[PDB]
Amino acid sequence: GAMGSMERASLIQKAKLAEQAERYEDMAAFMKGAVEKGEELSNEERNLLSVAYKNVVGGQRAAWRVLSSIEQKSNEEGSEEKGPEVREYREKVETELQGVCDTVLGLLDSHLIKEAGDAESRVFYLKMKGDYYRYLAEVATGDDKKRIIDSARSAYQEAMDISKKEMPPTNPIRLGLALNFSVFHYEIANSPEEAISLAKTTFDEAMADLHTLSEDSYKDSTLIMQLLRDNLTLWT
Amino acid sequence: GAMGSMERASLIQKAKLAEQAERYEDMAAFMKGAVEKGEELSNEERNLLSVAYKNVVGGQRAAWRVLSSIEQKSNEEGSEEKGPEVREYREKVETELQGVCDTVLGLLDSHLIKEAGDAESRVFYLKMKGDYYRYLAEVATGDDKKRIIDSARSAYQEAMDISKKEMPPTNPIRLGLALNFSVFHYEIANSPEEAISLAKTTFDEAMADLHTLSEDSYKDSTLIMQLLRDNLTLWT
Amino acid sequence: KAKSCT
Amino acid sequence: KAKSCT
Ligand SMILES: [Cl-]
Ligand SMILES: [Cl-]
Ligand SMILES: [Mg+2]
Ligand SMILES: [Mg+2]
Ligand SMILES: [Mg+2]
Ligand SMILES: [Mg+2]
Ligand SMILES: [Mg+2]
Ligand SMILES: [Mg+2]
Ligand SMILES: [Mg+2]
Ligand SMILES: [Mg+2]
Repeated sequence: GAMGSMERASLIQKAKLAEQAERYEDMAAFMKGAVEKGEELSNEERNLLSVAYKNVVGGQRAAWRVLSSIEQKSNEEGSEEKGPEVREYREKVETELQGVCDTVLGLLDSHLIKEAGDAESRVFYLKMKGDYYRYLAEVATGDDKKRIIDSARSAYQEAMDISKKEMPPTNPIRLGLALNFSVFHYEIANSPEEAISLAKTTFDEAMADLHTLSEDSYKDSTLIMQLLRDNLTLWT
Repeated sequence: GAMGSMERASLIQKAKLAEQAERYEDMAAFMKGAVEKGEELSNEERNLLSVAYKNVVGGQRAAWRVLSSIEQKSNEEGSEEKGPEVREYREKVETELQGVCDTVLGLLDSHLIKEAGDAESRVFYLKMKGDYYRYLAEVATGDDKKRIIDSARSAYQEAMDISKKEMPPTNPIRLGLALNFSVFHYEIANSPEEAISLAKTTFDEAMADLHTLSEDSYKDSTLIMQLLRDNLTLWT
Repeated sequence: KAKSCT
Repeated sequence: KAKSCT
């Protein structure tokens, strides 16, 4: 690995500089190098890893959607034949996106998840695993699609089981996991009623626990609750 | 070159798809491949080449400025020593930026400029040459800085001489060249009075020629004139 | 597109 | 930063 010669602390430092410069590909490469040092990640380091890859894959997903829409219009009746270029370029972007997802999943499997014993780290990584299988599922069209969807579901479900046992209903990791699992149900699993039920239950249980929080924790939790509310407004 | 096996027309098509997907690195690679086919570029193709590289180098320049500011603050009195990481990462971004500028300048030298005989193509390419030397000058600190600045000046001056002889004062290429040469004077050459004089003269001569234009040409020219006015407001 | 966690 | 050509 090209980061093998750089100190762990220097990789972390540079990941933070890359974030400030909005150089998210660099950020992700620095954080991959830090993970590959083999030590567990702190809370702040886990969130650097997540931010970096979320931004990289977010740009790829947005580009893939643009190209997929153009390709679908090319296959309408009355559309002029333009050759293989749209499909080829959509496939190029798709393959890169799949490569980034495989990279993240590989870091989680070797060996972030197996070393994560505290609920806050284990739930975080299992949520990531569900997310990156979900991004694979967004572009999947073949004979492994059902298994990719089930891999996302299984990771989210394990994270949910731990989070419900070990975290309060207002914990931001628990809330963000429930938010993303509800999106999985709505957008991937063709289960809009499950998505709505999960979002509503998550919101209501967090509401009832806000009274226990400091002002700063209240701000953290209500920000994610608003995303659940935004989705419920979209979906109902 | 990795684009050597792709048809020229397919590279152009994919550059336009990459623009729609905001994949400007891909856009630039497709357009480099198209240039390397060895045929002259049409007006539309020249503007695809320019847009692609402007966006790539624009992101690098913005990141370089963020990192340079952090580095300069690290060298204040009272600033804690944090090691070589800020300088190293600023140098990494700087080297990539210089690489993109060298790539563009190489395309112009081999062989876009020497084959460009019409004023609209020749001025466009000489303006590009001035621009990419200007971006090199923004990061230059060593013994070649004066020569980099003179290379930008010389390219802009040749473009100006052709544009004044061969184009009307409202031509958008002529206007954009004058705009960028004025920025060169202000930001690179420590010549704010020359920058102001060039912007004012360019604006006033375009004003007096607007009466000759169609509604669509008037819109094209006045858009660039507004940038000249914006700078004059900033500078005076 | 539904909002996922920011 | 002055505006250069967009
Ligand atoms: Cl392609
Ligand atoms: Cl570096
Ligand atoms: Mg060490
Ligand atoms: Mg075609
Ligand atoms: Mg452990
Ligand atoms: Mg607990
Ligand atoms: Mg051919
Ligand atoms: Mg250090
Ligand atoms: Mg010619
Ligand atoms: Mg003429």
